Amino acid sequence: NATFRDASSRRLAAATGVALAEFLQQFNGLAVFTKNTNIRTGIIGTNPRLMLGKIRKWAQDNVGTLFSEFDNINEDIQLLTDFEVQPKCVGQPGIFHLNMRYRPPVRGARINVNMAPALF
Amino acid sequence: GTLFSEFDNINEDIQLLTDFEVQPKCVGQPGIFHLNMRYRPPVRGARINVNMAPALF
Amino acid sequence: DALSDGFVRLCIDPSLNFFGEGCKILVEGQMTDDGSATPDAVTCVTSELDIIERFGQGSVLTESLRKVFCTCKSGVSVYALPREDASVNPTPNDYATVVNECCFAVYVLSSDDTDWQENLRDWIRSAWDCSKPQCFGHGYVFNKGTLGQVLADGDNSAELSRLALPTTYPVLPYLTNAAYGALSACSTCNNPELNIQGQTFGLLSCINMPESCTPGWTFGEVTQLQANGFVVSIYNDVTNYLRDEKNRPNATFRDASSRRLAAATGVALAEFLQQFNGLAVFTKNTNIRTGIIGTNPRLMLGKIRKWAQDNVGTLFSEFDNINEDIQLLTDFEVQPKCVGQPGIFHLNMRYRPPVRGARINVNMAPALF
Amino acid sequence: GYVFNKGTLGQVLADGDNSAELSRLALPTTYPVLPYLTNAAYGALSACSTCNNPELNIQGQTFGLLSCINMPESCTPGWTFGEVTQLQANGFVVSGSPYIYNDVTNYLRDEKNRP
Amino acid sequence: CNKQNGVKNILITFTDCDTQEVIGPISHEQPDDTLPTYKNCAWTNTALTNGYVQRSASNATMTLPVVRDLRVPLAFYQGCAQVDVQVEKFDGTVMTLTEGAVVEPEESDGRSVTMNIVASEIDELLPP
Amino acid sequence: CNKQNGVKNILITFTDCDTQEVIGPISHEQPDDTLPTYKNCAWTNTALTNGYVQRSASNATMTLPVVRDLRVPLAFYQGCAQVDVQVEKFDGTVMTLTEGAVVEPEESDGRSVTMNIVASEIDELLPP
Amino acid sequence: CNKQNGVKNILITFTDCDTQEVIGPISHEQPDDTLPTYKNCAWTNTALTNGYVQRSASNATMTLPVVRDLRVPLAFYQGCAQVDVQVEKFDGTVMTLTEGAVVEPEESDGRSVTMNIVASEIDELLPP
Amino acid sequence: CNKQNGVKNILITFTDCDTQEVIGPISHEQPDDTLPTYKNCAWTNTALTNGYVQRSASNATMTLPVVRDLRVPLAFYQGCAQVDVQVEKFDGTVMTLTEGAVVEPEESDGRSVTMNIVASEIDELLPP
Amino acid sequence: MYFFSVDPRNGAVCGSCCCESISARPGEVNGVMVSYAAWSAPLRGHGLTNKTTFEIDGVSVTPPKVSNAFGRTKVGVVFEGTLSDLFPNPEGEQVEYEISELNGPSNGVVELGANGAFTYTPGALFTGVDRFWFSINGNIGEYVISVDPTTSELPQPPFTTPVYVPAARRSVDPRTHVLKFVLGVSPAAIPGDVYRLTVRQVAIDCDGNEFVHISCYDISIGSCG
Amino acid sequence: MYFFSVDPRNGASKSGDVCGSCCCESISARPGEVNGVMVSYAAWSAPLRGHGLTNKTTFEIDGVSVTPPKVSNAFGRTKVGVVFEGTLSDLFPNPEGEQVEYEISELNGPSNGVVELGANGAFTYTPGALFTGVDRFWFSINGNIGEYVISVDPTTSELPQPPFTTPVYVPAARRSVDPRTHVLKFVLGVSPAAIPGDVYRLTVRQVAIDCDGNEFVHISCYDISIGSCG
Repeated sequence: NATFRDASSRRLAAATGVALAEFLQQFNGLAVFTKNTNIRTGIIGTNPRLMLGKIRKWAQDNVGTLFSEFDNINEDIQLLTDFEVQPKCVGQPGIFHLNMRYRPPVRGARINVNMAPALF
Repeated sequence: GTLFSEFDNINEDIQLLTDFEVQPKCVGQPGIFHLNMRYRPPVRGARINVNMAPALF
Repeated sequence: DALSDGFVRLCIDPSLNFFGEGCKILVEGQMTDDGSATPDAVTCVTSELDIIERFGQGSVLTESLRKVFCTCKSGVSVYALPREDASVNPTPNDYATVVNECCFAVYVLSSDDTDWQENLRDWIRSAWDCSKPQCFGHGYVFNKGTLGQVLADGDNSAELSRLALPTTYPVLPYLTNAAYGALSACSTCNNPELNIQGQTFGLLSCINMPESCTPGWTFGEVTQLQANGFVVSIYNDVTNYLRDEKNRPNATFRDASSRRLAAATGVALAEFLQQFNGLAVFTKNTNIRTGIIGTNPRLMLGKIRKWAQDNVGTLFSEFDNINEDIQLLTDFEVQPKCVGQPGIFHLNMRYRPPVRGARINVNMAPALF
Repeated sequence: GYVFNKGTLGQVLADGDNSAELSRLALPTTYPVLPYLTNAAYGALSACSTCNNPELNIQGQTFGLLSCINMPESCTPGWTFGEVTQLQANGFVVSGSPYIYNDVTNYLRDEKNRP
Repeated sequence: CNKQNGVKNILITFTDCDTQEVIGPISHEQPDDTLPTYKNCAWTNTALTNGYVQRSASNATMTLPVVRDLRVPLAFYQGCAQVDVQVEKFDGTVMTLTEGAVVEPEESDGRSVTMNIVASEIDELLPP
Repeated sequence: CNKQNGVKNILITFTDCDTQEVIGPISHEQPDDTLPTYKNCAWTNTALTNGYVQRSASNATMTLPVVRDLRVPLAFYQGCAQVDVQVEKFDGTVMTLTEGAVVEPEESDGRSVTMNIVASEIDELLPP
Repeated sequence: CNKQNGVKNILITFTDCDTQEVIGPISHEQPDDTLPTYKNCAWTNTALTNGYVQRSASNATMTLPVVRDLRVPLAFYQGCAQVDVQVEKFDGTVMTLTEGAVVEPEESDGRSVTMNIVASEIDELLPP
Repeated sequence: CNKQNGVKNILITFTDCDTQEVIGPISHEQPDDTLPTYKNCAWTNTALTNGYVQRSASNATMTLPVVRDLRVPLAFYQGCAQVDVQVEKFDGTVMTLTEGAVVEPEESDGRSVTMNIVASEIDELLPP
Repeated sequence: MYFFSVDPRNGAVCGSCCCESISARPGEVNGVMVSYAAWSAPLRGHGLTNKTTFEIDGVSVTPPKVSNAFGRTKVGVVFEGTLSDLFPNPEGEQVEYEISELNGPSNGVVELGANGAFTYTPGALFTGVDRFWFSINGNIGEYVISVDPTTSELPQPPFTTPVYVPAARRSVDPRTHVLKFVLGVSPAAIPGDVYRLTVRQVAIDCDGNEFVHISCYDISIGSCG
Repeated sequence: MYFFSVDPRNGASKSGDVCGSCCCESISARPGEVNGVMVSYAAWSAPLRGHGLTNKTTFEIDGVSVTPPKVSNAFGRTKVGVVFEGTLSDLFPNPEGEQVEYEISELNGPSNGVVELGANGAFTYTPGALFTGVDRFWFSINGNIGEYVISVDPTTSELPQPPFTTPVYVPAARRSVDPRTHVLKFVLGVSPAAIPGDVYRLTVRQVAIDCDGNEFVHISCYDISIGSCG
């Protein structure tokens, strides 16, 4: 489980954590309609899918800088709303549960030459 | 949408409870048409608690 | 650090888990008392950390679940029934008490004793009975011995996939068995249509058998095993059926794919019919009023047919004579009316596994010019 | 209405009823500012902002940063995470310059059905 | 024989594609003597030259007039909800249409609507 | 049951779109036996192929014949005045409409007009 | 519900490339029955001889007709501000485009604009 | 039925030529009444003078409209994935094509795309 | 009044195993009717008989905290008793007692003293059994007193079980195949508990033979209705 | 009540022979129940224009899955009026005496007497005064159910022997045949000692009669499935 072996891995982990935070600061008290998902003309808001979209977009964008080339992205990103992961009648309106992988990028090592001075 | 959230059952919250029947023709005073409406402010954003799971290939 | 506010709440944990487990394979095998755990008690084991001092170091169960814990990386909910020890083979086991309604899809029994295998068979077939509570389980067992013995040491059970092995097989038998089951589960527990054969979809990862020239069952023996039953390796992931009530040819219940898809149709129709609860079903005037939610037996049959005409191709195949394959008879209809009671109905369908590909005989004949 | 309440958890936690008409800014016993100033600032900013548009949640750093407080930068807060999390269930207006967040009122319960 | 033509039962199930609510199956009553009209073959044909024909893909349509039930909103008949309809004639024939959609709504006065339903396929039972 | 079809009350409010002066709400009387028609769903459908359908946006319409009130100019019925209409049937139903706009004016004779109101949405109150 | 080809939500976020001000995300409404059209592949192809093809670099395009919101200036639609657009269909698909730029603006009347947006890449979500 | 012209089966196999992953063969459905068009001879001719002709090398061409399958991304239709296609008509003919490349991608709306496949050679199977 | 229908035994709510469901509130005494019409009508005979048998089993009991106590006083004479040696009050807790007026005595009056003392004055000219229900710090128990007609004594009755079916209040209607019986719930039943009632009803044919039938119902002691 | 329609033995088949048949009709039973079964030979005996059925039916009980019982049964004897004492500990051959809880379920208690269970595998059976016959009661040692019969003579010598009722049985004489409608009625009693999950097979051989007194034999089978809660 060398996932946290490289120091650089942990450092960039913290970095991408705070970056993901500053990205998901725009989704503040900005309204979210989770029962009709039909935003009326003029209103300013979103809904679970319209936010999952933006999250995946940000993920794709940052690939190469912090993340590596993602695996099947439809698995990594998930934006389960509050009353979908909680005891039925408990979930407070307006909470989400986003959860994501990283797969940090790859770098260079392990050069195993097999030189052969063989003759002519 | 802007002033409040979607009514779950609009034919229950709204109620125009009047009293006109009581008012007899032997007097003119109108105007008791009280109205009682429910309220659920538009839902907003709150804790979006995230759970990242680093890994490798 | 831009996280003080309280809006985002992040937990950077490497060993997270999101999957919806499902896929509830059970492993059964004798143990050594080193394992600090109550025997005869189903234990939904976690990954390795809670090991040999949970089931018994060294004993068959250790290696079995190690292979199982191996193979599939993610997708299953492993369950263990650590039976205890005592021409010895302490197998006695009529234990529908310890293992009960909590239902398991895949079963693997690491014991060549016919009795234990037959008991597991009986339990599965009981689960697979017309009894309204259903879960549709399937087992996997191994069987070594010579050709004569392997043939003799068998049955009609189609709820297992008894694995054949020659008396030369290097690897300890039960090992492979476990792996087999493991792979199947973790592979098919979402898509039932898949069939575990060939090389790409079915090669056992954790085996590493020593290569040789003399394989094992020669071609003739291979045909014997295949036709008769057993799943000689992998290839031919059928379930030994070979027969039926009276007439032998019953191609339908041959492939394991057929069985998994049949279980899928069963659970789908079960979870579908429940929209006919309440409802109110008129059966004398056959004339629902105006403004009352209700249905008529004919209407119900129509609904059922419509349903069975959408899943076709994906679950069923073609439904040759739809007018006869799907029949719904009310209690009063069949029974001459003395012992009739509104509420009871009889539905009977005709399962036909979607035809799959098979051998393609080639007859290339060269010539010149 | 906007008002403050200062002291130690116990008191501040027990110096507030289900009164929904007031926002009770909670202040630690070591709060190194004059309560009056901060309370006035909070109320004033809320008022000035919500004249044309009421929906705006005055919270977080960006909009809710009490401008004229110039608190002396330090390295230890008053209410720690625990006692905060505590009186966030209990409605209060905890302030961390210092910015405001969880701009709620001291409203927790209708006639008896608390939630 | 050919028992007298006519409808006997009309079951309709409404499903709103916004709130995911379900209503029904509610029965309805014919408003007049006109009968619901059907078309099962999901392939139209077009006349080419010399006996040939161009067979392309199409829908299964349905025309159904019913008196509005005073509990279901009128909008649910003008194409604001997915309908699941079932008819049964007197001679035993029963026709089922699932997850259909009201296409090209017409003006209605509030007591008798005429739905033009379109769906992928309609099933017939052919009484024994 | 289903008490007799027919209209009981018709209320109309005129607002001139130039001087913003409001008149009403005034009542009116049906000129004949016919009834107003309706369409509530703001999304018409179009028959695609193989059962599918294209759901586009559209307008809720309403066609209503009334007798001209001899104190309101005829121009206010011909589409020179924003109208708000309300209809109430015998069975208890009521249909309200706000910020309507008389579209496609039809030549009238001065005592009986047929207004084709178009509005964003018509609201019901299905009887108790 | 399934089988309904149409748009449900259109979000647009304007950012002025002069004052760095942000406006949105504001919802919009379709002006007619035409749908926004898309092209995701950022590589155009050209037909060479004998089955080959010259794969060159290109952009991700988008064509979007919307009703101008009477609060955002018209200039923001005619290619004077960076736009961030996000659409959702009825079948669950949602397409996101960030930091787009309106190319080749067309004449408008003030109530219905047709934006030809060009961007680096568009992502799809492929409903489950 | 030995006469009816039209398409009966359409199979498509996608292979994205970066990750080298294959999807299919997946079936498809025609979006309208129109039929795919073909051109098999990879040698176009150009009219010289006096009865002669210049015979140059070119591509086997194919034009095919289909409904996008909601499990394959739209990019795979816009030309970011090599395609292998097969069409089978009612009269028994089949046209297969391997290692195709979508050239000149056309703007689509997300449910009905028109692919211009170009390949080295198309094969027939003239009905017996 | 609960109303259940029996399965007519054709292999034609399984819940967990088979047994039906019955909600119940502590203190109530309700009535249940079960219609064997579906099972006994095809067997054309003489209907049911008055040979039902009931059995109560608890699958969730929550063993009681407080305990009960007996009493054998005489007629007309006052009785004194304590209420402190009942609750074992394991962890230091106020021993605040209470006598609910809903479940007080039946032919007397108690006088709750300051510290778990009570004075029971039986009704003049009365000899028999009496009960009352106390609540020691939320947990409810019963105290039974036997007032004796001054001759020698009076026997000991059994402390009532949380869920019970009265001794003789059952009936059968052979003209409609309906069994009526009563469900009594003690006020000491702890909410959340679940008991199981099993019934074995016998029908009879025109010759005097028997037809057995067995069923269950799961009684869920729930609070607040 | 179960009602079955017999096969006609003529040309085509019936009841799901679509893909063959389990070959036996099914009968769900619960330990302790005594139900009634009717079989209608109208499909087979009506074309045989004659005198219908006769009272010459014969049955056979065979177990295909038994799961032999844990606790054995026992037999007792006593004179009239004199109280009987007995033990309940030597009937449970066990690998451990862990917490053996001798229990007498009231639903299947005695019939003409009363039983007082002791503390440890003892019991006192007081037969009813002025009574002589056979009396049984079903005990449950650690969940495992068995029966104890204490048949009482009138102190003459003894009753010979009760037959130790089987898990599933058909009473000796409670069957009948109606030659007017071609229906055979018989009762099916299953003891409370049947184990859930067992499977027995009951085969019925019924003979009709022509107009002159000859015979037409017919044979059928039924699989009895003992399931608790049913």
